[PDB]
Amino acid sequence: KNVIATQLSEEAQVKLEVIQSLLEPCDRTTYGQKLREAAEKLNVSLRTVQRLVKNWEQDGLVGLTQTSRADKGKHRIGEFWENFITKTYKEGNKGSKRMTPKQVALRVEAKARELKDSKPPNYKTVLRVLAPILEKQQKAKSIRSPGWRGTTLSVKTREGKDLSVDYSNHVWQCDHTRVDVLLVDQHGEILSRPWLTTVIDTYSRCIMGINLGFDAPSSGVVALALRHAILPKRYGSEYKLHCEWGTYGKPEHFYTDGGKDFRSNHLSQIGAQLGFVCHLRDRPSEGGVVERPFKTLNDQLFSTLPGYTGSNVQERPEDAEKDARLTLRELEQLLVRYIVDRYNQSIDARMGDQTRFERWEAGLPTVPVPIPERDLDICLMKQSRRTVQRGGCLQFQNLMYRGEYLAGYAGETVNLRFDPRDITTILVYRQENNQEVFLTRAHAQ
Amino acid sequence: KNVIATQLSEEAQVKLEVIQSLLEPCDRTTYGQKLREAAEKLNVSLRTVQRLVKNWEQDGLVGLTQTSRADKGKHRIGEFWENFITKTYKEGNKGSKRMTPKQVALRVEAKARELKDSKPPNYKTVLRVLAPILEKQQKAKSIRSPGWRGTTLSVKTREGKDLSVDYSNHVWQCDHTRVDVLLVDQHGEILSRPWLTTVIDTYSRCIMGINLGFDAPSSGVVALALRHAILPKRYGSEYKLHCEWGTYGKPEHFYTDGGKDFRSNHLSQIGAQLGFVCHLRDRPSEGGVVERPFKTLNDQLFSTLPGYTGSNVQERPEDAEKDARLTLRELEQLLVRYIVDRYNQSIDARMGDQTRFERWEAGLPTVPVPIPERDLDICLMKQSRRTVQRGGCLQFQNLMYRGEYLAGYAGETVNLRFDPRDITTILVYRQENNQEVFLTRAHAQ
Amino acid sequence: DYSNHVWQCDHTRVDVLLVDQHGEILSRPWLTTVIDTYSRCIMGINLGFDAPSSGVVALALRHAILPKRYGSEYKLHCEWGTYGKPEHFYTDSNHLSQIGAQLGFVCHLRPFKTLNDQLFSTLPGYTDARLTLRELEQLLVRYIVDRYNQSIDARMGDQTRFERWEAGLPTVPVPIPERDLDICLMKQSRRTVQRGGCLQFQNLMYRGEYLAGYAGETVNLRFDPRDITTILVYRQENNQEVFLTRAHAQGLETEQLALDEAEAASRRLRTAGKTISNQSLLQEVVDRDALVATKKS
Amino acid sequence: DYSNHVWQCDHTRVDVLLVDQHGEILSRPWLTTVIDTYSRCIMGINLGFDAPSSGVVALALRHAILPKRYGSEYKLHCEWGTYGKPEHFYTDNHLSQIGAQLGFVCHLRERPFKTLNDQLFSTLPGYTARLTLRELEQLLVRYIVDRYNQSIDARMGDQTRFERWEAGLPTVPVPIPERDLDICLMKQSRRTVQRGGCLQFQNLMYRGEYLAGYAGETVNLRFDPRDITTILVYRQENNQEVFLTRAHAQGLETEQLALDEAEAASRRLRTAGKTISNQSLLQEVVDRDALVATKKSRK
DNA sequence: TCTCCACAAAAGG
DNA sequence: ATGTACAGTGACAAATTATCTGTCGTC
DNA sequence: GACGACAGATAATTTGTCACTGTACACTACGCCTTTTGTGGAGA
DNA sequence: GCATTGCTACGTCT
DNA sequence: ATGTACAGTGACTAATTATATGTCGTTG
DNA sequence: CAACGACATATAATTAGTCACTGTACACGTAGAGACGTAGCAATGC
Repeated sequence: KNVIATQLSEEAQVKLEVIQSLLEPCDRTTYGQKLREAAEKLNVSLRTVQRLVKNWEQDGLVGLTQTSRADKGKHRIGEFWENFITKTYKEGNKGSKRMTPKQVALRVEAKARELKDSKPPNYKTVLRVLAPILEKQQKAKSIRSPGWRGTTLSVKTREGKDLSVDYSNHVWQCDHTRVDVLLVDQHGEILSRPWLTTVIDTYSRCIMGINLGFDAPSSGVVALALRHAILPKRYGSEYKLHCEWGTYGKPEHFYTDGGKDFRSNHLSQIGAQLGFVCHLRDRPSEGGVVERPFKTLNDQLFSTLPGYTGSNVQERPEDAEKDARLTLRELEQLLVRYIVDRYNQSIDARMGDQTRFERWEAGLPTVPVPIPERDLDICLMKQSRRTVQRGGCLQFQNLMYRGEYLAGYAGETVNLRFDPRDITTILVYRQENNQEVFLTRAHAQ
Repeated sequence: KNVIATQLSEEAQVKLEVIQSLLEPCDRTTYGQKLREAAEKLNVSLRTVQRLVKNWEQDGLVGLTQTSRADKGKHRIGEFWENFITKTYKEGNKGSKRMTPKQVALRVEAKARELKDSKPPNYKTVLRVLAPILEKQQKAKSIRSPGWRGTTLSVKTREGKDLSVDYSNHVWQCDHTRVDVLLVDQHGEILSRPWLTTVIDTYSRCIMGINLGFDAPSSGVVALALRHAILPKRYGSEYKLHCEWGTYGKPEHFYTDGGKDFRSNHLSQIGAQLGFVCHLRDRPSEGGVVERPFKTLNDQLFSTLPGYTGSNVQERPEDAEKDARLTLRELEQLLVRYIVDRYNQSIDARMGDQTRFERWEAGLPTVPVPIPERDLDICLMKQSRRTVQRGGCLQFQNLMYRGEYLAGYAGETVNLRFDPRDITTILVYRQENNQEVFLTRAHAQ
Repeated sequence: DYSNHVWQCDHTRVDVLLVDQHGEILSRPWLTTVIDTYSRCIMGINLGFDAPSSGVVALALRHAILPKRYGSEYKLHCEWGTYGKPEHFYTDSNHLSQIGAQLGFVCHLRPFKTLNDQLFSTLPGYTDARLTLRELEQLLVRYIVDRYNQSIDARMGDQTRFERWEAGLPTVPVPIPERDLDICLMKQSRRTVQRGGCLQFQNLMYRGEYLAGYAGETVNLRFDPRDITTILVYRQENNQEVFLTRAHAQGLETEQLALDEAEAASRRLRTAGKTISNQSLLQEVVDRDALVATKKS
Repeated sequence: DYSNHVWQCDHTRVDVLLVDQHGEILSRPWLTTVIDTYSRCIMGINLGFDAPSSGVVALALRHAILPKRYGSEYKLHCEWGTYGKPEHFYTDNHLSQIGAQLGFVCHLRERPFKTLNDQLFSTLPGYTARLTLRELEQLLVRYIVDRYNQSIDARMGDQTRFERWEAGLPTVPVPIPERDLDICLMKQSRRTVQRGGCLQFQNLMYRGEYLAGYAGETVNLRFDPRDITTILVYRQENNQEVFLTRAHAQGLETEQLALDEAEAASRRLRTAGKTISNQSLLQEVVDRDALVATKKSRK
């Protein structure tokens, strides 16, 4: 409901200079005398300066600068041609079809010879007409999200509810990425780019734990990352750590995308055994807390390394293959040292006064009791349902073995939890009430 | 050798006016009056005007404006820190590694801590020191090539010799691309993106022939494109052609890259038979007559098609798989009409006054007589060398054979040529006095 | 003459040493005042750390022209009922001339001791720095509305200075709407608009009604440093800036917020960031460089 | 007073209609002539289609100041002995710049165009369309040197204009080296130097020494429209341009080329391009639009 | 006619 | 001496409205 | 010294021209991997 | 044995 | 109300030199 | 009554730091597909 004049246009600046003599209160005679005297200041008539003072009275400082012509931003090619150009660009750019202004001009010429119009809009005119559309598309593609501020935080879910994050282990985020560093075996030969599965607290933004390996994102890989993030951290002298990764504990929630490794039955049993509920995210940007740090690892650690592939194939160096020198072990030592000594000790962006580890430790509702390795290993074990034949001898994945207290239930279907790295020994359970109890183990014989 | 002052400021303009008022010849008594008048109008001392006229006469209008200080572009941090920053940036960006100026500032801070220096250069200073290097690198990667001008033209070969292009059908360039348009089969289902093998005359830049198909680039696909280019082009009413593809004949030189289909012994056969001398290109930029048409095809025809995948992963629309609706036959129709009606009828940009086809036809030394299409097919046949036994028992490609004249000729290695599309019937040749002759179409059993 | 005829604006440096709410010792403030010359009554004040410039004079004039409303925290007894626009204005580039032309009065480009005696001398830190900008401003406003404006001048003394001002007005002045005074406010340029109609100012998020459609665009901010809870958003058209809306701060723990307080919060956050040691950072960097140099071949 | 004194510059619309090499008509040229005061000698000339402005008077002044070397194609049996710098340059924002740079005084305040028209221009076929600018300027140089400088003006003594000018020299003026007059030449502001140190100017490729190291940079161009076979490269600093090198045109069918001839060649090529039909392309694009319109999605 | 145990297909990243 | 060209652009002349700017007239 | 009619007069836009230049063409993602969910052969 | 004819894999190029 | 957050930048200030600039004294 | 060097005071032009703001990558992702010549080997008829 107001207009303020800026960039006063030195012509309009001296126009303001003259308009400040007419402002002083005066009688008719000297007002007219200075009107005429100021007419020669800018070499105009007296009706012109009359109109000047009238416009300055009506519009203020914006009446001193000449207004833009009402035809600015419009086109004289006609409404029909303008609509034709805009609609042709809109339809030719529908879907995967990409249509440049030159193609629009060609179609304009085609329609003109169809309609026998001897003056089709020029290609330059087409570019000028379509410039606002391209500009607004560029503005739309460069939209910045404000992000969360302060300590209050919630994560949207596919179920539609908002998962509040309020404690230091309330919600854990886990996601996968392919590291932009080509690694090398013990001899000097390229193996592959490893997979980075990271576990990060949502409330503290501290890295709960990581999984770096050559295996693709699977239920077992997520289980390894969860095991690292849950168990207390112990690193030897090879990692020249100055600080400690004093991080451990169970989560109460698990926030991941819709990957098959995260929607697996194995993850459901893992959550039901460790007392956390797995949740979905509607959009990848909802898991930004776990998803931004990858970039931080690229911009601070991976870009500095002899083998490096960039963000995509457009920026991938041609030197990446022959510059590859780092093993998985060396890369993982560098990564762990970066996380412990830089990333976790770095300041949480929203807070500005706390490190990520300080926020994590301070925000713990209670000091969690460390979970023994055996219980957690049993918890993250792949399981199914199987029965036992006569005389025991339960067979599992084209292998057979028998233990004790097994033949007596021949004909009862029981749970079967195992580690898919040492299949020789498995755990046979039994649902013996509405409760399920550890029957025995099936060991290879 | 010469220095000219331009873009002088408004203050420089008033100084120029005062120097013009001071330039009219006069006498000491009246010269001094305007000297101190200049001093007064410049609100400076007379000796300042003395220095002004001195530097104006000793330098020109360059001395009229104040010269930039010698520290412009210099850095006050010190030569040591200058060299350290530059060396750190250069070393860290050597190879696939990429060190940003922020990491250079971090290393500067670390070194200052090691040197017990409490005044290291700031990160902004590191950015300022490294800005010239970055601008020079960008300018290096953004250098334009003048290209050839006029009618004369030569192509550099990997052998190091320059091959002259003098007339039509003298040098033919053939190359493969992966079309950026997804295709569907009958009833609607995507298959792949077709391969496009283009053969184009170098003297005229007119497309001699094309081969569009899902089969990968191979000696067979190059042979198909060569047959299309050599033979006269006849197209049915389904191709709604307005003009005629009247390009045909056999070249004397074949300028291709180092692709395996082009260095194959099959292509050497084609050259020996039809009369080619196949040549290689040291760099892809040396085959620009055959690469730029790919860009033109993508820009003018392929980008407007429904199922379109831009030549990138970064520029690929998300609708390409769902927008994919065209077939190989319809794509071939559109491509052939684009070449016949639009491309060959377009201006050769090097000359600017004649079409590519008109240049090709006018550049023909003698009007050629076309092959009757049976000798040409025999020419583009895969060759081998087999041994005939037991009065004729050829076993080529694990198939039985027996000719009619092959009984007596059963103790000599016979030249064998065939077309992989049909192994049922083959051709057998002798080798007598550095010659050959056809024996019989050895049929299969 | 008469009331609201000629106004004079003068600057001084308050001898009181001020500190922020967190205790960090700041500089001494600059006090700017506008005086109704015919009545010698205080018109408007601008108490801040900015050196006397065109913007400070504009802010003081904006305070003087507009009607005055103060909260209960000022503990005011009388009400500051002085307003209206002057016919003249006296002060120490071309900004003031533009403001005067826009608001319809002539601006000419050329009482501190009575405040420094009975107010500034009494206050702590005069010439132990314990007063903040808000506290000093509260004390000054209470003193001005309760003592100086309610005082009786040495000459023709028969009524309060506020009463002399009120009786000397030929006609009650029609109030100028607040928006028309936006020319006098502090200005920030090239401020991007984010999704949902938000922009960042002084490390705070400002949600604005009728701003979602300008996300991705650039707007200009006008604000009052005394209260930056609500800022004003403008669109630049290369010759003029047009009002859009008033953007409101979010996440504030207090209903009042000034520019000095936000700057102090940002300063506290920056200092707390700087106390985070980075020896581990540099050590990791140098050993990573050593490790990559080891693999070099 | 003496010979090298007030120089007068006047503008005339030459009434000889001209055509390019290929026959396309061109507007009547302009003439800008510098003339001495002590003598009635033509000091220097500039004939071109460009209207009066700072650049044309600057070019004419540069011609007047410099020594004149003319090829044998001019058939000049008398040499032009003009050189030197005047005390004043009465002519008519920019001219004062060269005035201060060289030393003379420029002023924005008996034109000899009438005798030029009545003795030479009326003879020309296109007098007010078979003469190019080069032939017109050859004939003009012929008239100025052999028939004008050698016109003994009896009203000004028994000596001719050239020898009156020569006798009026207090001393032989040392000629200004041509580089110090690049301010008087025409300018092209931004020009990208390409690989190998080449420039693309007036649809021609220009190559010069010391330019390979400036590939990717931007340089200024100073050129004389009479002869664009050589152009001057200048590199732009904060407030000045420094001479860099001379760039020579490549692929020239003739040893001499003017700006008018390059423009004519570009015009001929553009006309040849525009004369090529476009109906087939428009039919093709319309039919491709129709074909993609009929085809169905995967619904 | 159930239990192991392969395949293939769809659907996410 | 020389990669290849086409979309896109900068600088500018040409065409076209549209406000502007002087005169009369009535205030 | 206020306004409106009313008619040229600038001049501020759009429109079209054309010489110059940036940059993609250089084989390249739909494939890999995983995990659940049928469906069907060997056996009990 | 000893010479053909098939394979498979590996380097290399696009 | 709210995705994340770090590298680079813009606008400003403070420190740091490099000349600009008003006398004094010699020079014709 | 104006040129030419010191000179020492004074701007002021240049750089070095500050610090709030903003753009933009993080979102599984090119080493693989395919072809062709050049070795090794094996089936195999004499």
